[PDB]
Amino acid sequence: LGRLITVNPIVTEKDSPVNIEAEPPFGDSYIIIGVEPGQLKLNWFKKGS
Amino acid sequence: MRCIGISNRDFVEGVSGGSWVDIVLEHGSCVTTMAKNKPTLDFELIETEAKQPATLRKYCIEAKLTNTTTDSRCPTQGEPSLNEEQDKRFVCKHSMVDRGWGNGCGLFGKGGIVTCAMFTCKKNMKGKVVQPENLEYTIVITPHSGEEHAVGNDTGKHGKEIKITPQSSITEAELTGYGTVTMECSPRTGLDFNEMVLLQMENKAWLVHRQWFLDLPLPWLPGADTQGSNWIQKETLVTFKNPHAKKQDVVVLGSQEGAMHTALTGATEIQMSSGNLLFTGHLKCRLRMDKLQLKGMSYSMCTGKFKVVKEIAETQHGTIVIRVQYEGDGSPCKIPFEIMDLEKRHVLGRLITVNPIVTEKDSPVNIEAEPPFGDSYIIIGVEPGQLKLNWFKKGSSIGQMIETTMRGAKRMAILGDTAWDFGSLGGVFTSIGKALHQVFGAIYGAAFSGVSWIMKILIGVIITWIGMNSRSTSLSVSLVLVGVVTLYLGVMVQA
Amino acid sequence: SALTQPASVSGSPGQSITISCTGTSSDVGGFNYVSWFQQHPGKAPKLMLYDVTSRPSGVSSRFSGSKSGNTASLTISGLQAEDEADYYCSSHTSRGTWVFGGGTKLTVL
Amino acid sequence: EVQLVESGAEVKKPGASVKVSCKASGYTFTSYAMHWVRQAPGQRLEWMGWINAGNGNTKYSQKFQDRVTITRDTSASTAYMELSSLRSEDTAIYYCARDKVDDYGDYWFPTLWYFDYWGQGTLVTVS
Amino acid sequence: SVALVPHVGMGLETRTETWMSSEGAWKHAQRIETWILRHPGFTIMAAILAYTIGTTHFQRALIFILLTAVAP
Ligand SMILES: *[C@@H]1O[C@H](CO)[C@@H](O[C@@H]2O[C@H](CO)[C@@H](O)[C@H](O)[C@H]2NC(C)=O)[C@H](O)[C@H]1NC(C)=O
Repeated sequence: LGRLITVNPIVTEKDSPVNIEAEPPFGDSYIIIGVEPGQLKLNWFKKGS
Repeated sequence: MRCIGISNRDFVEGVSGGSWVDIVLEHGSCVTTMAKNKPTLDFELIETEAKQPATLRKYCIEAKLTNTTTDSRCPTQGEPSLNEEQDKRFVCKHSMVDRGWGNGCGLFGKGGIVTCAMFTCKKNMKGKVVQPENLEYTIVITPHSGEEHAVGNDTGKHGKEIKITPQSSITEAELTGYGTVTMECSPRTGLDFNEMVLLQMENKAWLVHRQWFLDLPLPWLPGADTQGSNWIQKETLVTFKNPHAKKQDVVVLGSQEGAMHTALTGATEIQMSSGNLLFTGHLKCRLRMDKLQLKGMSYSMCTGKFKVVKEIAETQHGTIVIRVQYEGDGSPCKIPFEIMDLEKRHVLGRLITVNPIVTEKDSPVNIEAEPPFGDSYIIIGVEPGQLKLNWFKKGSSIGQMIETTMRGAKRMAILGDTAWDFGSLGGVFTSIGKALHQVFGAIYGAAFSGVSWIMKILIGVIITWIGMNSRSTSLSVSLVLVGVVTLYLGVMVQA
Repeated sequence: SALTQPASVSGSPGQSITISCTGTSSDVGGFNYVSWFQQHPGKAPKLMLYDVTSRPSGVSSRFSGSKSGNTASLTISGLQAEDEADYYCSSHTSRGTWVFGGGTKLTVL
Repeated sequence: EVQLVESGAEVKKPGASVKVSCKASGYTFTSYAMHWVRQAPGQRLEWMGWINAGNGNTKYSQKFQDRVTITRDTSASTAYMELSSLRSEDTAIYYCARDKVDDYGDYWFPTLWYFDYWGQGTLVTVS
Repeated sequence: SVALVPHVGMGLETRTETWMSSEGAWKHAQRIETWILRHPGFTIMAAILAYTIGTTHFQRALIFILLTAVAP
């Protein structure tokens, strides 16, 4: 649940950061980035909406 | 195991569904989790640390007025003009004196006068604010099977010391001997910062509402205002004495500190001195117990002759604690702890430190357990050296169901809608109860906020009295959810 | 009203040392504008880090940094021999101006 | 491929006005600002510059706002410093510095990168 | 002054106690009732004025409590 805006964000030239943008829903959602080791999971809460 | 002796206990049980359970833990509450396997742990939130705050508005408390001067001008030919009215240091006030030939002007009318005095400062307060990132919660996880002298102490480490941020992760806590407990804590929805101002007077500190802090009449200054000369509403700390229609003068209004400690009746005190520590609030958890060992398999059962060195002591709602000390050989061993009725036929009452073991024979072990209502016979060891101790838990009834009901409504009074945790997703009851409680919560709040201890009881008696006189069976509409609930909330506030 | 990075710093080759600089709530304390400039003595100064932690093309990923309120840092992981130049910090005030730090000349032996 | 060359003044006694020049080459000169910093040998970098555009606005330093002035000409694609009332302690190397103005022509907020491309450095002395 | 609006009806409360609860919880009833016993004539006046207007028998008590509570 949650729409991605920066569609298929890719890494080019690994030693250079990448900024991603998405729309979380009206409750709290969770931001999964990695996969099996170090799955970079984040919390975000959104008001009202 | 840090949890015995604390009057707020909240035993939670059930790892159903997957392998997780929801718990929400406060600062003055240590929570114990039980399961059919998966040994009993104790969770206590010990501190909250906001790392890097930035002040937004600096009020001042006590000031003084120097360089006081005044200037007057004849009737009907305009206001006076003083040279240091141009600085916004000097607080100004125009008024009308009586002037005439004795004053040396003429025309016999009411003149104009102005008065200025330079407004310095002596005592400030700083309103520091944080954003809900860059702040951590320190939480301690002490397992059971107590070694020698570790029951309710906080001094000395006995459990893991994991820190949890909103920047954080799964947060594996690797308990030695036991498994590895992971906590999916959600600190952003915990205490709701960005509406909180970390107020900081001379040597104390509080946690005040933001809109309350901005609506506060004292001469203030922006938090980024270096060289703090331009105090803005200086007229709330000066007064202008024009008793008769003659010479007026400025006097400072005095230190507003004692009227500020009365302003803060409701601000939970925090500690802002060598760290911006908080000791209030909470956070909910997702407590995953998929990887926990009991530490006690492949330890053979004991060979009797135990010895008690601290007797049965019922600590706070029937959770007795014994400290036996073992005499014998084969020193890595489980102990035979059972709780029977009179003749040893039925087992009554669970054990709470599940699977207690002995390590290093000349060191006692603490055993906590839960007896039933009535006679119980605590049993340690085997038959050559049997210890059959008596205990009578003071026989209550469903009175513990009515005090569990009062504890549950109390927790719904402190925690608004987070109080539908301690449950592992009942689904059609837990989520629908939490959802309708958030609907009825936001119609309670922002339609009943600002009033206090007395006015909630007054409005509750008004709503209860209107409900007891209406028709079309709106009696039970205006009693069971808005009348008696606002009397109960009317008496449980001001915690 | 200049920033407060120290006099000098030393490091053996292969170490990972840090260079700190403090300031005020208008310099560093609110804004994400802090940059670093390596300046070899017979050379124009070359920038090493963008806004807080970013980095120009051509600059190696050895250079990194962070901010802790009023204080910004620069950590050089894996010191080589060619880091023998002073590092000047930079900022942008709320007032509109530009300030630079004192300068930390870094020796490699 | 972006080159910003300068010109050097030899020796200026205290009292005389001195001006330096930078020839910004490799980009559109009217859509990039032009800052000026200085460095005495063995001391800091302090910021002398102002905020050019196609407009030609200024923002001088608080230390010597009443000391420096400007001129520029985009037909020559060069920006000119003007430092009058030279003094005894004013022996310093004057560096050139660019950053990009807004797409609306004005220079309200700077870019996140300030000085990606630089100048040479102009040495003045006293006698 | 700032001794008014004493930061009470905000929410924001947890199980640990506030700055001064158990003192500033019974200050207003003690204050208005030492005011009543040291200024009784306004309570007689609010009894006649409250009994006059407000027809039904609960409006007398509500208007009387509110009129003796607004005046400190
Ligand atoms: C809480 O734990 C600490 C840490 O073990 C206990 O302090 C120990 O007390 C014994 C008493 O014989 C000393 O020999 C140790 O040196 C102490 N250890 C320390 C200070 O690290 C403390 O007694 C425990 N508290 C309670 C109430 O049992």
